[PDB]
Amino acid sequence: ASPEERLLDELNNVIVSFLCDSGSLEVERCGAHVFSRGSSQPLCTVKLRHGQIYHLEFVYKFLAFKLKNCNYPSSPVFVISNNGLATTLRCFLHEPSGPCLGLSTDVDLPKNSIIMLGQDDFIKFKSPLVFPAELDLLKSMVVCRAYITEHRTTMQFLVFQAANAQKASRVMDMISDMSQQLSGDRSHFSLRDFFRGISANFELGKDFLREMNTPIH
Repeated sequence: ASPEERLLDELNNVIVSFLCDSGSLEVERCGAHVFSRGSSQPLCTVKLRHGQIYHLEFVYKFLAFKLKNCNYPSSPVFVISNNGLATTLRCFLHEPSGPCLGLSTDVDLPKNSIIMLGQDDFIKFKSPLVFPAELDLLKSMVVCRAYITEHRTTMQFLVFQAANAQKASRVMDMISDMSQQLSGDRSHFSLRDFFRGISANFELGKDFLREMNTPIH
Protein backbone atom coordinates (compact mmCIF):
# COMPACT_ATOMS: atom_id res chain seq x y z
CA ALA A 1 0.00 0.00 0.00
CA SER A 2 2.54 2.64 -1.13
CA PRO A 3 0.28 4.65 -3.48
CA GLU A 4 -2.29 4.72 -0.69
CA GLU A 5 0.40 5.61 1.87
CA ARG A 6 1.69 8.52 -0.22
CA LEU A 7 -1.77 10.02 -0.63
CA LEU A 8 -2.52 9.61 3.06
CA ASP A 9 0.84 11.22 3.85
CA GLU A 10 0.06 14.19 1.61
CA LEU A 11 -3.43 14.62 3.03
CA ASN A 12 -2.15 14.66 6.61
CA ASN A 13 0.59 17.09 5.71
CA VAL A 14 -1.88 19.55 4.13
CA ILE A 15 -3.53 19.71 7.54
CA VAL A 16 -0.19 20.09 9.33
CA SER A 17 1.00 22.82 7.01
CA PHE A 18 -2.14 24.90 6.65
CA LEU A 19 -4.57 24.31 9.54
CA CYS A 20 -2.82 27.10 11.52
CA ASP A 21 0.19 29.26 10.78
CA SER A 22 2.20 29.36 14.00
CA GLY A 23 3.02 27.40 17.12
CA SER A 24 3.09 23.75 18.04
CA LEU A 25 0.14 22.01 16.38
CA GLU A 26 -0.85 18.77 18.14
CA VAL A 27 -1.70 16.57 15.14
CA GLU A 28 -2.03 12.83 15.70
CA ARG A 29 -2.31 10.41 12.79
CA CYS A 30 -3.49 6.82 12.73
CA GLY A 31 -5.24 1.04 9.67
CA ALA A 32 -5.67 0.46 5.91
CA HIS A 33 -9.35 1.46 6.33
CA VAL A 34 -9.11 5.25 6.18
CA PHE A 35 -10.48 5.14 2.61
CA SER A 36 -12.71 2.09 3.06
CA ARG A 37 -16.40 2.78 2.57
CA GLY A 38 -18.27 2.54 5.87
CA SER A 39 -15.19 2.89 8.09
CA SER A 40 -15.04 5.21 11.11
CA GLN A 41 -11.26 5.63 11.01
CA PRO A 42 -10.25 9.34 10.80
CA LEU A 43 -7.17 10.41 8.92
CA CYS A 44 -5.92 12.44 11.86
CA THR A 45 -6.93 14.13 15.10
CA VAL A 46 -5.94 17.63 16.19
CA LYS A 47 -6.25 18.94 19.72
CA LEU A 48 -7.66 22.44 19.56
CA ARG A 49 -6.13 25.17 21.68
CA HIS A 50 -7.72 28.22 23.26
CA GLY A 51 -7.35 31.35 21.15
CA GLN A 52 -6.02 29.66 18.02
CA ILE A 53 -7.51 30.11 14.54
CA TYR A 54 -8.04 27.06 12.34
CA HIS A 55 -8.29 27.46 8.57
CA LEU A 56 -11.12 24.97 8.18
CA GLU A 57 -12.48 25.94 4.75
CA PHE A 58 -9.07 26.17 3.08
CA VAL A 59 -7.85 22.83 4.42
CA TYR A 60 -11.22 21.18 3.73
CA LYS A 61 -11.23 22.25 0.06
CA PHE A 62 -7.56 21.34 -0.35
CA LEU A 63 -8.26 17.80 0.89
CA ALA A 64 -11.33 17.58 -1.36
CA PHE A 65 -9.18 18.59 -4.35
CA LYS A 66 -6.54 15.91 -3.71
CA LEU A 67 -9.18 13.21 -3.27
CA LYS A 68 -10.92 14.02 -6.56
CA ASN A 69 -7.54 14.05 -8.34
CA CYS A 70 -7.08 10.47 -7.13
CA ASN A 71 -10.53 9.40 -8.36
CA TYR A 72 -11.84 8.99 -4.79
CA PRO A 73 -15.63 9.46 -4.79
CA SER A 74 -16.19 10.67 -1.23
CA SER A 75 -15.69 14.19 0.19
CA PRO A 76 -14.15 14.79 3.62
CA VAL A 77 -15.95 15.44 6.88
CA PHE A 78 -14.63 17.46 9.83
CA VAL A 79 -15.89 16.67 13.32
CA ILE A 80 -15.24 18.99 16.23
CA SER A 81 -16.11 17.32 19.52
CA ASN A 82 -15.67 18.09 23.21
CA ASN A 83 -15.35 15.11 25.57
CA GLY A 84 -15.02 17.22 28.74
CA LEU A 85 -11.21 17.13 28.85
CA ALA A 86 -10.37 18.54 25.43
CA THR A 87 -11.83 19.64 22.12
CA THR A 88 -10.50 17.86 19.05
CA LEU A 89 -10.87 18.16 15.31
CA ARG A 90 -11.17 14.82 13.56
CA CYS A 91 -10.59 14.80 9.80
CA PHE A 92 -12.46 11.95 8.11
CA LEU A 93 -12.06 11.23 4.39
CA HIS A 94 -15.76 10.20 4.31
CA GLU A 95 -18.95 10.36 6.37
CA PRO A 96 -18.41 8.02 9.36
CA SER A 97 -25.55 9.97 19.50
CA GLY A 98 -24.65 13.19 21.33
CA PRO A 99 -26.16 16.45 20.06
CA CYS A 100 -24.85 17.38 16.61
CA LEU A 101 -24.73 21.16 16.13
CA GLY A 102 -24.75 23.31 13.01
CA LEU A 103 -22.54 26.18 11.98
CA SER A 104 -23.26 29.61 13.41
CA THR A 105 -21.16 32.55 14.57
CA ASP A 106 -20.90 31.20 18.15
CA VAL A 107 -21.42 27.46 18.73
CA ASP A 108 -21.29 26.56 22.42
CA LEU A 109 -19.74 23.08 22.57
CA PRO A 110 -20.50 21.36 25.90
CA LYS A 111 -19.30 17.90 26.83
CA ASN A 112 -20.37 15.11 24.45
CA SER A 113 -21.62 17.51 21.76
CA ILE A 114 -20.17 17.72 18.25
CA ILE A 115 -20.08 19.95 15.17
CA MET A 116 -20.01 18.26 11.77
CA LEU A 117 -18.63 20.21 8.79
CA GLY A 118 -19.08 19.08 5.20
CA GLN A 119 -18.76 20.09 1.57
CA ASP A 120 -21.27 22.94 1.37
CA ASP A 121 -21.33 24.07 4.99
CA PHE A 122 -18.76 26.81 4.43
CA ILE A 123 -20.61 28.37 1.49
CA LYS A 124 -23.91 28.13 3.38
CA PHE A 125 -22.33 29.95 6.30
CA LYS A 126 -20.85 32.72 4.14
CA SER A 127 -23.82 33.07 1.77
CA PRO A 128 -25.77 35.71 3.77
CA LEU A 129 -22.62 37.45 5.05
CA VAL A 130 -20.75 38.36 1.84
CA PHE A 131 -21.76 39.69 -1.55
CA PRO A 132 -22.04 37.12 -4.38
CA ALA A 133 -18.70 38.13 -5.94
CA GLU A 134 -16.94 37.37 -2.63
CA LEU A 135 -18.50 33.95 -2.02
CA ASP A 136 -15.68 31.71 -3.31
CA LEU A 137 -12.83 30.59 -1.03
CA LEU A 138 -10.46 32.66 -3.21
CA LYS A 139 -12.11 35.81 -1.81
CA SER A 140 -13.65 34.86 1.54
CA MET A 141 -12.69 31.95 3.79
CA VAL A 142 -14.29 30.50 6.89
CA VAL A 143 -12.03 29.99 9.92
CA CYS A 144 -12.73 28.73 13.44
CA ARG A 145 -11.36 30.49 16.51
CA ALA A 146 -11.38 28.17 19.49
CA TYR A 147 -12.58 29.48 22.85
CA ILE A 148 -11.66 26.79 25.41
CA THR A 149 -12.00 27.56 29.13
CA GLU A 150 -12.86 25.50 32.19
CA HIS A 151 -16.37 26.95 32.31
CA ARG A 152 -17.14 27.21 28.58
CA THR A 153 -16.05 25.82 25.22
CA THR A 154 -17.17 27.79 22.16
CA MET A 155 -16.25 27.48 18.50
CA GLN A 156 -16.32 30.96 16.92
CA PHE A 157 -16.79 30.85 13.16
CA LEU A 158 -15.54 33.88 11.24
CA VAL A 159 -15.24 34.90 7.58
CA PHE A 160 -11.85 36.36 6.66
CA GLN A 161 -11.07 38.41 3.55
CA ALA A 162 -7.96 40.16 2.27
CA ALA A 163 -7.54 43.73 3.55
CA ASN A 164 -5.09 44.56 0.76
CA ALA A 165 -6.83 43.71 -2.50
CA GLN A 166 -3.72 44.44 -4.55
CA LYS A 167 -1.44 42.17 -2.53
CA ALA A 168 -4.04 39.41 -2.52
CA SER A 169 -4.21 39.72 -6.30
CA ARG A 170 -0.42 39.49 -6.54
CA VAL A 171 -0.48 36.21 -4.62
CA MET A 172 -3.16 34.92 -7.03
CA ASP A 173 -0.86 35.80 -9.92
CA MET A 174 2.01 33.79 -8.45
CA ILE A 175 -0.25 30.80 -7.91
CA SER A 176 -1.77 31.05 -11.38
CA ASP A 177 1.67 31.33 -12.98
CA MET A 178 2.82 28.24 -11.05
CA SER A 179 -0.21 26.32 -12.31
CA GLN A 180 0.40 27.51 -15.88
CA GLN A 181 4.06 26.46 -15.73
CA LEU A 182 3.15 22.93 -14.63
CA SER A 183 0.62 22.58 -17.49
CA GLY A 184 2.67 24.60 -20.01
CA ASP A 185 -4.31 34.23 -18.96
CA ARG A 186 -6.44 35.01 -15.86
CA SER A 187 -9.85 34.19 -17.37
CA HIS A 188 -9.61 30.45 -16.77
CA PHE A 189 -8.32 30.56 -13.21
CA SER A 190 -10.17 28.00 -11.12
CA LEU A 191 -10.06 26.48 -7.68
CA ARG A 192 -8.32 23.51 -9.27
CA ASP A 193 -5.61 25.77 -10.70
CA PHE A 194 -5.26 27.36 -7.23
CA PHE A 195 -4.57 24.08 -5.45
CA ARG A 196 -2.46 22.77 -8.31
CA GLY A 197 -0.21 25.80 -7.93
CA ILE A 198 -0.14 25.61 -4.14
CA SER A 199 0.60 21.86 -4.37
CA ALA A 200 3.77 22.76 -6.30
CA ASN A 201 4.90 25.30 -3.69
CA PHE A 202 3.28 25.26 -0.24
CA GLU A 203 4.75 28.70 0.49
CA LEU A 204 2.24 30.14 -1.99
CA GLY A 205 -0.48 28.70 0.23
CA LYS A 206 1.11 30.35 3.25
CA ASP A 207 1.16 33.61 1.26
CA PHE A 208 -2.58 33.31 0.54
CA LEU A 209 -3.54 32.57 4.15
CA ARG A 210 -1.36 35.47 5.34
CA GLU A 211 -3.31 37.93 3.17
CA MET A 212 -6.73 36.51 4.14
CA ASN A 213 -6.53 38.26 7.47
CA THR A 214 -9.51 40.58 8.00
CA PRO A 215 -12.88 39.54 9.46
CA ILE A 216 -15.85 40.77 7.46
CA HIS A 217 -18.08 43.64 8.69
